[PDB]
Amino acid sequence: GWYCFSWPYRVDMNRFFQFYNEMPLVKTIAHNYVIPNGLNTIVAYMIYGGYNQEDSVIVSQSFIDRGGFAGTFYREEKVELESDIESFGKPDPLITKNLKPGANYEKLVDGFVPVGTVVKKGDIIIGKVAKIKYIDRSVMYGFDEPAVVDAVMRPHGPNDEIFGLMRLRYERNLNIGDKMSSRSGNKGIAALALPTSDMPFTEDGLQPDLIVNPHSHPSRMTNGQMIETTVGLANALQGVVTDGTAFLPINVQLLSERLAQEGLRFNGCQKMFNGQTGEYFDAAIFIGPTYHQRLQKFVLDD
Amino acid sequence: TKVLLTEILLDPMYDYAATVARIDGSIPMHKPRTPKEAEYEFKTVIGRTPAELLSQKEFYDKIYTSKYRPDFTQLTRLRDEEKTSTLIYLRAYELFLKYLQNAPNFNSELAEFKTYENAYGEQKALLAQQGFYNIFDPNTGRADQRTRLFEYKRLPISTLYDERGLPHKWTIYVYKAVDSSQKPAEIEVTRKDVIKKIDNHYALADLRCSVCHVLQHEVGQLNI
Amino acid sequence: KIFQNVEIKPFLIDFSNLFIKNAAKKLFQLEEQLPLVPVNVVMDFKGISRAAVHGLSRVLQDEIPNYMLDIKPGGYKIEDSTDLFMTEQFIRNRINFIPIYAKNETLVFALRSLNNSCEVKTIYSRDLIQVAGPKLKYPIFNPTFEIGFLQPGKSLIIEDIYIKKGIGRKHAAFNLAVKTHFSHLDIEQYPTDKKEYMALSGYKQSSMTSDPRHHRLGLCFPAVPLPHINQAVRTYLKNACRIIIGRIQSIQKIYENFEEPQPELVLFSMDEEKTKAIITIKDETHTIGNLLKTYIYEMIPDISFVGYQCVPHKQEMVLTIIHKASQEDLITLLEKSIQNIIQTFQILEKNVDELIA
Amino acid sequence: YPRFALEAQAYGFICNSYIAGLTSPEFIFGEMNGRFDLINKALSTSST
Amino acid sequence: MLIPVVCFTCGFPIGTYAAIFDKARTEYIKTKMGGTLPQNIPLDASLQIELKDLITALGIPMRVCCRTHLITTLDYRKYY
Amino acid sequence: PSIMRRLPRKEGRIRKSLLGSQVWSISRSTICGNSDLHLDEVG
Amino acid sequence: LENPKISTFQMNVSACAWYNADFDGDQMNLWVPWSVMSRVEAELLCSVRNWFISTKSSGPVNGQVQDSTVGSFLLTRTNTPMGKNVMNKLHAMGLFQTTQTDPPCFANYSPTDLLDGKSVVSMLLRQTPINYQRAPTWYSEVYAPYMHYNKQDISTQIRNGELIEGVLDKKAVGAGSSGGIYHLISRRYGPQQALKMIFATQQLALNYVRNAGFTVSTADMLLTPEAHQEVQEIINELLLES
Ligand SMILES: [Mg+2]
Ligand SMILES: [Zn+2]
Ligand SMILES: [Zn+2]
Repeated sequence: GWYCFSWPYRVDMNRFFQFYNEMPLVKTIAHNYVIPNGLNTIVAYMIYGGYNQEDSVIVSQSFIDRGGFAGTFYREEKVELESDIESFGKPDPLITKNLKPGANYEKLVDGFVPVGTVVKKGDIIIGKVAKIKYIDRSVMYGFDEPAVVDAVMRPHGPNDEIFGLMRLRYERNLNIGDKMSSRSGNKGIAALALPTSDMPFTEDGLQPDLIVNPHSHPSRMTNGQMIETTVGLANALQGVVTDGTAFLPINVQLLSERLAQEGLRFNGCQKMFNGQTGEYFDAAIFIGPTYHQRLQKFVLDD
Repeated sequence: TKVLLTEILLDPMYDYAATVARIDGSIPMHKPRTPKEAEYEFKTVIGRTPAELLSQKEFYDKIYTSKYRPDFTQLTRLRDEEKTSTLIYLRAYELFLKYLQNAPNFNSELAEFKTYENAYGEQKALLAQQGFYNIFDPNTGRADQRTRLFEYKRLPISTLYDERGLPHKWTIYVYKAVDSSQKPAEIEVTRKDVIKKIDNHYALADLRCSVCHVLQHEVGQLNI
Repeated sequence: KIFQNVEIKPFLIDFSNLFIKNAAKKLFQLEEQLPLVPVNVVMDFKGISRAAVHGLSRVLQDEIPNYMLDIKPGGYKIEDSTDLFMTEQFIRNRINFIPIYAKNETLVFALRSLNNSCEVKTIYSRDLIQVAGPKLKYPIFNPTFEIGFLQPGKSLIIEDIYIKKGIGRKHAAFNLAVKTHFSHLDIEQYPTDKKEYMALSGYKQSSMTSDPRHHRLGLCFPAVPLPHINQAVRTYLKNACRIIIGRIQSIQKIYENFEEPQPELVLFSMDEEKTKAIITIKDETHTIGNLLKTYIYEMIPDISFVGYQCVPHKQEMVLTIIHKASQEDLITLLEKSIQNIIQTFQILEKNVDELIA
Repeated sequence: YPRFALEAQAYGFICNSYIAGLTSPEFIFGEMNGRFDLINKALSTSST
Repeated sequence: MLIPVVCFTCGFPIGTYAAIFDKARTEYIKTKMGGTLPQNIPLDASLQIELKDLITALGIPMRVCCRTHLITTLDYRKYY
Repeated sequence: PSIMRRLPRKEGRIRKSLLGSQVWSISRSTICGNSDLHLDEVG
Repeated sequence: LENPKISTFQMNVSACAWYNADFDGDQMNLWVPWSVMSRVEAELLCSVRNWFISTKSSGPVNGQVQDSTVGSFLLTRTNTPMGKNVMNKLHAMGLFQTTQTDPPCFANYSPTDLLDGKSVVSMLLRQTPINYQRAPTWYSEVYAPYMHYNKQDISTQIRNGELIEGVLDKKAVGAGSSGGIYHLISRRYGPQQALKMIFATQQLALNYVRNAGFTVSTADMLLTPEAHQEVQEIINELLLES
């Protein structure tokens, strides 16, 4: 989510700023005091090819491309000096010793890689040589995914000695292996991403963002997630946001009759078609907006 | 010179003063690209040359001071809302500068502007409302209180015991034929025999006790 | 007449609502409709298989070449863009998904936003100035998009905003049509309001048995000029047809070279006078596979087997045909099926020309 | 609940279903039972 | 940080009506708010704020996804 | 620091260096579902 | 996996029973043998076909889980809310287009001929003909008074690979089911052939649900007003006895 409102002024490590956040269609009193973190993803509770079994989910690739659960991930590089021995600068091959093999010292400018350039594995991001003629105490970018240098500064430490501070940013979309969860505690791993023409669609054109297995419900009894979809389905059409705080009086029988008052079915299920073949299922499918949140467990980091 | 510049360029006060200087055009809207631009921006924002800064012992006395001095006495609530935002911004910067300088009679002005900004934040909170809805009970005119919760009720003791005092054992399933022409009209079976004697031509009507031989729905005919 | 009874209606702003009227007048000085409006098109097809109609729908959705706005590398001017919250990823994602109706790939735009005030300033798409290409006689996008916002005293400079071409299945910014309706008009339906039918789809025939040949398909196009709506929609339809034909023609180029050893086609002579053919086309989707399977099956009712499996992690379409004829007869029937597909979509294009006047 | 309460609800009898929702005392008793599932799961790794 | 340019689900151009839908919405709430502090609007328990006809007047269709993402998206300008 | 403290515990010499081992030529990643793979296949 | 965007280790869901794994965030190690000696030993000893049968319990480890257990039931079910559970030639052929086996012969079928799920399953089990006769998990004395069981669904019988009658569910095709379909195939044709049939039958089950559909909704959990009154009459009798 918006992990901090002053993020651009910070050089933080392993911090993720998700761009788009939504208030739940079924909110609670907890959202009067903290910012909501997530999106009101359309979820279909169906079997679609067996790719959402054993707590996996199927994600729409179009939903990913549009910025769903996308954000920027930040890392930090703080390097310190030895007073009057070490310095920041680009080394030279014909003097300095034990340079790292296969390293790219050519991206440095005055010892620091300039802000805005893409650093890949084996690139030297901070140049540092100790005077013996010289020994190369450099810092090499040892990460698989390339980053972009976001901020470079030379602040003064508690001892009034220079150290180098660098902020590296990563453009993190949702991708296969990333973890998502509902507000009922039903987490899952993105297993398959389908194009917008392969996802199932209803007779009225509605298609899901996530497809979750119906077999995640019966053994876990996360009934608040199914009631949220039923309530939120009529909230969207009525143009309202309601409160679903715990222990407030609810009547699922009356919430279901609320669906029929808005032109839907009692059960909230709709006639859907297979997007790959165009053939309708012989069963109405329960599809509606369920608030889902992206957990900060990135497969690119693990 | 370099250590002073590095110390001050990382001061949040410096970026705030630079923003105020950019707002009224005293310095270019872009960051310095050359040593001359950086020196000019420092001279304008801090109010002293970096070499001249060492020379003395003051630092906050000559930091930028916004050019337009609007009237903040209309912040007394009195094309106004954008003007209100402008006044809030300028008053906040001016009080920040006053706090840095320990200017006399600051706490009272600070509390006054805190009240002003609380009102302004109330307006912004009004702007930041998505809406809210309550499902009303039609019988009443307020939030629905109808629930499907359990409601305790002392049942008659005849629902557990018969007129001879023995407990009920609902173990005989009674099936009635859906179609009138179907015969026999009723079949009474036990759980192990349902698959052997009942088809879709019959429907489960009621249970029966295996002790007093009464239908469950006719248990209220027992003398309590 | 396979395709008849089209109806076209735009999505317009209701200015009889006082709140909408006042907001539009105060924000953009907007008094009438925007230059580009969404257009809903509902089409009736008769005597045509579900495979062809759904393939047309899929192609119109995310398999037709389409234009978007993108930022060339280095276009985001870091030295000049002082705003800390409007990052390149955010603004680029915003700009990529503005629906444009472009005329050529030569237009280049720029965004030069300066905030000289004490209040946050919103950057709208009306601040996208055209800097290269012939002068526009009509806008290619609406001016009411919230591109971003600048904090007081901040800037945002982006150069080299160009028009990029692609298909939506690669990036969703190239998607064209959104589904609004799909139904079969030759299958009866239940009243699904009743609690005894609400768990079923509604059709009185099972999808495992039904073979509908009369369909209604409704698609919405996100940005079409107001005075040329009929000219735009028609073009789109025709374009889709051609696209499908092209891809089918590519497979026609495979079967024509079955004597030469070719990697996209494998022919086997099995037992019982049976011939097997496996066609592996890389980077093909369920559209062409379903079309091929359906038309081969229609051409050969007594075929031993036909299937078109498309595995997501292999990124290719594999069509298997097992038939009791010789290799030459099988190839002949294959070109016959491909010719039937081509003729069907040519008839569709002619009907598109005949309907949308 | 009072001291020496005799009703069954005071000792963990939950009269409601999940679809109807639990009251505050029922949710507390349910949380007591559900905490053991988490404790025994964490113990089933180290003890085993 | 803003209402998305297109619907996250289907890609209908929601953004072209976002700004207007912002201002109008606020005006509508000002009619229904009633003797209650703004930050207490999600707690009033007597409010019936429905934006169905307001969104319909913009030409946005009756799609669940589009109206969901238009209604529910948070605005960074309003929290910072 | 002592010679005989290197031995005893889980992080000691015997359990960490001898009974277990850091190895090369190995990979780790989050696992995922794929219904097109055979039971004896790994993506 | 040639897609550069994929960073996960992907495996079939029926292979999760070996590792006690699932897809909620588990991470697994993978090393590829490079030496000839270790690469011979991986094939001959450590192949996962060598542990289809559990050494702990002497029973099968793998089977259908959660989509092919209910998918097999729906496919082999005798009747459907749409009437008889049959499919035409085109849709019957479509169940075999993902199994990656040799496709069966449908030449003796008109386009309008109807095939049921027992015929389609039999076309797959003919390659490994086994004999099986047990009552399915679907039949329970617990539900019998309140449900009308079909007499063709409560007795699963396979002789020489032909599914004569009954539905396939956890009893016959489930993971860990001793004496099940895959346990019998392993004892007669080997654990590697049993693994092929777990995959092939999983594709039939999933391709049936590909246009049969399977969902769960909130109304599936809702008692009728008359039935809710009956439940709290039952609870009130418990509190009366208390
Ligand atoms: Mg796990
Ligand atoms: Zn009795
Ligand atoms: Zn939408």
